[PDB]
Amino acid sequence: MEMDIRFRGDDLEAFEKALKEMIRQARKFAGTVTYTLDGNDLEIRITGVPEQVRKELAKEAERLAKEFNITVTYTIRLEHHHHHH
Repeated sequence: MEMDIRFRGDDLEAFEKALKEMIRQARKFAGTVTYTLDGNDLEIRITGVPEQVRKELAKEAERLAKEFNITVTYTIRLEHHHHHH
């Protein structure tokens, strides 16, 4: 299960601190943190996260967007499979 956390803000420091806090905790988990900064939007794709930690990371993303008053949009990449029955 992957997670795309897109931070969108006004000043660069908002991206810097928010991203660095994500990396800060993410190092404790076996998940690869990737990100792309396109114009004014930082798309952070964390590859390999468990649903229990998904809550903690997603909620701190909210927390970051609150203290920085910036925009945050996170797409949860669900593990899927075209079932038979």
